[PDB]
Amino acid sequence: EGQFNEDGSFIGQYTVGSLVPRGSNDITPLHVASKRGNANMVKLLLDRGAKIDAKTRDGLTPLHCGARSGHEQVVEMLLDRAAPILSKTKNGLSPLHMATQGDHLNCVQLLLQHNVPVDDVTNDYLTALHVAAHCGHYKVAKVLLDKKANPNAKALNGFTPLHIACKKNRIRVMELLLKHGASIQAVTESGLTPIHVAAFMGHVNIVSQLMHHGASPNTTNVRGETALHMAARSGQAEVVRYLVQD
Repeated sequence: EGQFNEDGSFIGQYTVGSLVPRGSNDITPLHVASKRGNANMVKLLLDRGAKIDAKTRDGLTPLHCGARSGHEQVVEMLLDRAAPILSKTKNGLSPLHMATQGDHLNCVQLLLQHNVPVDDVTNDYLTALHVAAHCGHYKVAKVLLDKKANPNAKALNGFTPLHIACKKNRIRVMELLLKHGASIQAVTESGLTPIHVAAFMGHVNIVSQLMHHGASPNTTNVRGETALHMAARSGQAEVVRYLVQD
């Protein structure tokens, strides 16, 4: 009865890789076609019935791969053939998080136009706006905020996109969030404000900018520390010099 199956040793050997065996054929031809952005290959494979929601070991669907690399035509083609828009990877990343991570304005808009909830969260409770603040993607953050992403949304450890822009020294995103209503006095799980976070990592320009917008330097965390205590505990001499000289 095996005579009525596909046989041979070449099926699946030329999808990815170059003579080095891979443990499982989790990466399908549709994943490869979407990562490359070849809409002709995608239409070919979808017409032959390729599984549109197949997942890799990490849980990436073809829609995740197309959005991660910003291949707008592939993404629309997958969405028009009903690829699940909210499919998540093992750590909770939707295709919108991956489009945001690659600073792909076209694919972020395209997913938002297909009714992806703008504040869909990962397992760390990161929205796409959190990810844009982490990467410093000003353009995409502005798109998410225009579609009403919550600028005070909290991750698991209580960080808002503003806390993250301050931890990662993203001055443009920090300024954009403040213009769009991110609370400068928002507090994390351990009582830290955005100026505590910038002062600890030594981001002097962010500390001064937060000071211009009314950040209180005398606020204290759960452990009783002000921003100057944390700048002194970490040794950021220029943050220390700025706080005392002001």
